[PDB]
Amino acid sequence: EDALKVVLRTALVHDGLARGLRESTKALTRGEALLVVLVSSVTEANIIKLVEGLANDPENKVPLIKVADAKQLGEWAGLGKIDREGNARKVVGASVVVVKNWGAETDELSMIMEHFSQQ
Amino acid sequence: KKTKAEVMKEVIAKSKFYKQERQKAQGIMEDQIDNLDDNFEDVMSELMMTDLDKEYDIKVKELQLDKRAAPSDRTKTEEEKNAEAEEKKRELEQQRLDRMNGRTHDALLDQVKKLDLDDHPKIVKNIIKAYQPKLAEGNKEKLGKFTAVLLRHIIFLSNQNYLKNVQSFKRTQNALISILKSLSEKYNRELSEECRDYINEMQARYKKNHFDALSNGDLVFFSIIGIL
Amino acid sequence: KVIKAYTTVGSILKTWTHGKLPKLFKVIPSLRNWQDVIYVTNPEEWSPHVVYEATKLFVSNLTAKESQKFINLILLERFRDNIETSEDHSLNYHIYRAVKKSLYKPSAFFKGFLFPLVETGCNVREATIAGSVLAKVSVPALHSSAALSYLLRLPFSPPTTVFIKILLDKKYALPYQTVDDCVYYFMRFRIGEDATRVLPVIWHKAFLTFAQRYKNDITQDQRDFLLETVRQRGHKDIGPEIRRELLAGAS
RNA sequence: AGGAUUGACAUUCUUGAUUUUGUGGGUGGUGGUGCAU
Repeated sequence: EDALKVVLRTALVHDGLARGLRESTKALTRGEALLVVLVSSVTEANIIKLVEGLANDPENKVPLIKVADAKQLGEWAGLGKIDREGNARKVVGASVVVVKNWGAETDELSMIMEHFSQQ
Repeated sequence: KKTKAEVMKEVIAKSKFYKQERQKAQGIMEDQIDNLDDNFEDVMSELMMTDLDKEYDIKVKELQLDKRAAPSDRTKTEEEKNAEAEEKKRELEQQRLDRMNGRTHDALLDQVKKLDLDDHPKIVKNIIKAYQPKLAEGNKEKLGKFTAVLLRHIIFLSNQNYLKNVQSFKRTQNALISILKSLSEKYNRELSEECRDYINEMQARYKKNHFDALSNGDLVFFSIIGIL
Repeated sequence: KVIKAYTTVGSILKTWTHGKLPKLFKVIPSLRNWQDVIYVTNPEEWSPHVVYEATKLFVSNLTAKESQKFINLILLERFRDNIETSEDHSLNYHIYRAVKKSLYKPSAFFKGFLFPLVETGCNVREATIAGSVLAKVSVPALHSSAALSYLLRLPFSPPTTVFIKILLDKKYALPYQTVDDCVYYFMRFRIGEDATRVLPVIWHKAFLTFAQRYKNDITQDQRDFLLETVRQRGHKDIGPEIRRELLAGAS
């Protein structure tokens, strides 16, 4: 979970958060989408034809061993006010996070490198 | 000469402003229609296709990571708090003299707290109140409903049997009327309808029976409305 | 080469009164040469109504890069030029409401206009004007906690301090980074600048309106060194109120 | 974001938590008048 926290901190450096369906499909048809954390089997196979199609297209695109939980992702992440910092708010926000611009900080990020090394 | 000079100066100057306004509007239509869909000809010629910021984002991340609160809206002195209490006292006194001159649906409260005898009602009803008003984002009819059924609950409890624990019933109903008055100091417009309905039905009760339709819960109904 | 009605745009928008907006200038967020052609407008010519609509559309199209594109070269400078023409130091009402509509997006406001206000030529009069127009309208809570952290780390100046004074009379609900911020503000103001700078009634009202009720997550050592703040920097406004807040302080 | 709010090409699209509604409550400083300007 520390890798998720440090990549959340990296996205908190970058802060261009386009966490939506239309911006995600725009990043899918352009060459920008490299780390998207998206839940697969939730709503009658909504997105899993094209995101997995362009995933199995010859690019890496998957630093995912297991998708993080949609109930707690965006509200352990950065979204909103102070927003129940000590009251443990776990309400559904965007629940899909993209990490932009080559997704790599300095030498302490070898764990994400060995994440997208394998399939 | 002064009146005509002022009227002529203001009329000619408003005419100047009218010329500037009408010329600006006509030129606005001309420039808008001349460069709105015609700059898609020059949208074919040329195209154009974090230190302290990251410190600020780090501090905003720490602020989202942990936060706390401050007490209540102000801080007041002893004599100033006494002055506000004295203003409330004199307000209530003169307003009273001007007046004198001129989760609970009638069984759900009992069906909820119907386990123990005397003490569980006070703590459980205070928790019901503090659990409705805390996350009450719209709960007003629920508020009115449990005030209504706590009225009805002290009514059908204060004359069932007090030949059990007299001291325990004494302290639990003193607690119930005191919490009742401290919360119904603010909520009369749900309480008064149920008081009037109890009046309206117990009149028919006394109409039917000569004496044996009067509870002794009517007495504490009189006393708690007289204290409210 | 642009279609060259930007001269006409400046020609009407210098002597605007009321009505409508140019449509190229409206859809100019979605045309890629907007800053390169606003240099061609060369907009030293200006009106209050068009300032209002322009900053509306710029906060609508405001990110970090767009903030450094428009607001950090000419816009705060036009704010500065108009307050240097306002001979009573009386800023105008439409320009006020333009700044309130500028304060909508918190996304790049920091490096946009909050940094270069203290940079060159900052007086306490314009500092209180900027603080009070902050105190009128909405502010981001956690981004303002971040702002309080970096502006207290930023060096000592009475404009920075009156920004902190007004944003502290904003009457927040204090978080932990902020209470650590105020205690290392006290480690800042020690003996230090106590021989190099003098802090009168203004800073006295700063910690007085702080210690009104800003006391809630304070350790007993922090109660000790606020009592030591009072003991060293005794003004007349220390006795009953700061003793009363020490008596009514908590963990 | 499995959709709040901002730019509308009039109904259909280029934003992204500043939200949102309740539950509360502070008044609102673009001020003058006596001081060493």
